[PDB]
Amino acid sequence: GVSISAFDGSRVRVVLMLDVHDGMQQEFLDAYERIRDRVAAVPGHVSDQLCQSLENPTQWLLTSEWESAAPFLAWVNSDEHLDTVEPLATCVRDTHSLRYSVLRETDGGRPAPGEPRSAPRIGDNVVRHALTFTVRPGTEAETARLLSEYVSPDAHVDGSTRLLRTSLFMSGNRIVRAVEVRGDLQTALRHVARQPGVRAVEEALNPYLEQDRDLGDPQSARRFFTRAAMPAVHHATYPDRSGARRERLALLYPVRDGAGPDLARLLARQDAAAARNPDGPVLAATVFHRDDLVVRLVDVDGDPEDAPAEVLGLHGRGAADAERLLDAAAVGVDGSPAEAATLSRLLRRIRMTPLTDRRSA
Amino acid sequence: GVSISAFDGSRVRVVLMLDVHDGMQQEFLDAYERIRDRVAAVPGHVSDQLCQSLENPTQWLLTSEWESAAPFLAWVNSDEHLDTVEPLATCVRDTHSLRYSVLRETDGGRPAPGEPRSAPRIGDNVVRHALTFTVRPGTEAETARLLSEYVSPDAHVDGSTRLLRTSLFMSGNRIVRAVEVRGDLQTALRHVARQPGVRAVEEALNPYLEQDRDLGDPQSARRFFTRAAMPAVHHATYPDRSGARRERLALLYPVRDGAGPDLARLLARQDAAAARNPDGPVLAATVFHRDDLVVRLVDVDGDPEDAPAEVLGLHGRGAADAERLLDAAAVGVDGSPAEAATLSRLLRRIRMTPLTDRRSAG
Repeated sequence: GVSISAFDGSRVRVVLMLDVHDGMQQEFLDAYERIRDRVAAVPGHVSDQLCQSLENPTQWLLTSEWESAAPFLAWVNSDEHLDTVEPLATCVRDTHSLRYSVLRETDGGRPAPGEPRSAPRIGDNVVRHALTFTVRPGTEAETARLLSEYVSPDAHVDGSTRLLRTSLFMSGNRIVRAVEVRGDLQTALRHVARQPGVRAVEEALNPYLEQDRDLGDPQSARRFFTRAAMPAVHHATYPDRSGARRERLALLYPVRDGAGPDLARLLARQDAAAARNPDGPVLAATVFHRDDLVVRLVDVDGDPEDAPAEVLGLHGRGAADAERLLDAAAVGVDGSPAEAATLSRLLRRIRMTPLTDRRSA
Repeated sequence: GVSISAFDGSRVRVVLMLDVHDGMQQEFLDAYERIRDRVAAVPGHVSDQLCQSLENPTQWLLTSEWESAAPFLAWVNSDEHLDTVEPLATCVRDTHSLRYSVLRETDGGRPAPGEPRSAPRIGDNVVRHALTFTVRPGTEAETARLLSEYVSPDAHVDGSTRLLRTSLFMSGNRIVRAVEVRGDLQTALRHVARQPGVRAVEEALNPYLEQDRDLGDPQSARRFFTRAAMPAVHHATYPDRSGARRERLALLYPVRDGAGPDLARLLARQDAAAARNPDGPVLAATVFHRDDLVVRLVDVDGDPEDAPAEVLGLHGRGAADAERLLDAAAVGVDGSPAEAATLSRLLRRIRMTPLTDRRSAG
């Protein structure tokens, strides 16, 4: 079962809902008219439509079409996007961007020629997201304690939204946070960030962050989160097992420069190949990706080290296909990639240090 | 100062967020493949896109382009909309529809050739919506008491949505309920409906409703509100007037059976043209229109009966442009239009009986 895939090749429809400040509708349109060109020239943009609500003049929609998820995902979290859309900050109060894959189309009163005949991804109401950031050389142990010992927020956001799990990891000065949320991601994260237990930990970390932010200014906050976002590009669920040990691991891949998007595509293909013909202790696998940052979050039955290739997603030809995309000798792993002892040592070095795994209903 | 206008003739982009039941995605796609034609064969329907979320398999998008607002409103509010989408409640847990008028388009890497050069509507993050329904002849006075003395609900829904004003009115056996909401109308109405105070009054209404409602069935209720819906097709804000008296009135226009769409577009042009060369005691006017039911909700500085033409939106030639459109005979209004004595007596006859006007802390 693959429930999330950003590699199916489907065309992408993005719904960006904007909330304009009371009375600044003329300034918003003026500011869009100045930045439209830059947005349209983004590699992968096909079409756009700026619309105002017939029910509320503060409600605006920017719907866009992209060739595939990859061009959009590369620009949405880009610093070029942030600089392109910064003169809307005077006139825009909030934004909500939903992203979808096109399955069916009707044009000319008739299904469109080229309409996909793809099948729906089956699944439950869960959204997965990852955050990654760096802390100052010399602050690693302090940051690890802070995040391992925070007061968990109330998972209850609403009838619609609930936090289901938050898993934190560390490798060197890099922290990765992954969450499972029922319902809307933005609503959940905003409820979580307003809780005293979490806002305290955030105020204690700011002094350690390699990039400095002011949770005070929504603009320094949005830029950190745009720069920290690690979208889930693949989720595959596997048949359950009857083992007495269960373990969640985070695997940070030593990627060569420019190879991150390609490692993520290899890892996604491998994970979907395992789902079609299951073999191994993996119970679920999520690929999180931002540039040359590739993380695989794996739930495993039994000892992960009894089955390195299947946990690493480098079963069969993957290990060979990954040698070209990975710098294993930068983390000290020499040896032919398919060999059993090489994959066992790669699992040990790329496994992130678990900090806290908090499960909520 | 016109904040809502459904008659600017712009085309409509509709986003319909669907939340599918967990695991029922294949059945949902198959349910849609067996209803897609009907949607295409709607007049005014131009294009459509069915999309599944990259972040959640149970989140889906139906986005469509419509010729203008009129054909869309005619359809979403219709009974055959509800019947066309009937066999999907088995795989759909919830929907949320948002309607926008398109203002700028980019096709190619180019600003679209036929893109609107229209300027934006200016306003203050308020949604306005009305509902109309009728009670069985003999239940009018019993209904008025209930609707006037019910217990108001928490105007607070969440930190982004709040109920601002609820105003109820009766005329004959017709009730009109208008609301002003900050933020999201669907969330606001669902919060209010779930409140104890208003469920109690709603249960004690159903023995009087000419129309059958079983809010016990989520469908029978959706039916009722779809049928009762009276959308705000126009809203204008006028400069504030010093004034020690401020009054809110609902004008229920007597329309010639044939058509009242044109009466709404007339009261709308006149409201928008008074919104530009404001000269009278009106501070704001919202036009509500379902079919031949036309209601103007007016905020007046001072005595409404001292400037009845401007309160009726029949200043200048409107009253004569409306003569053909109105049945002032059936209400007891004989006279020359464009004339005070008749306009004054029309205001007195079409003005609905105010039952309650609950202004919220917001």
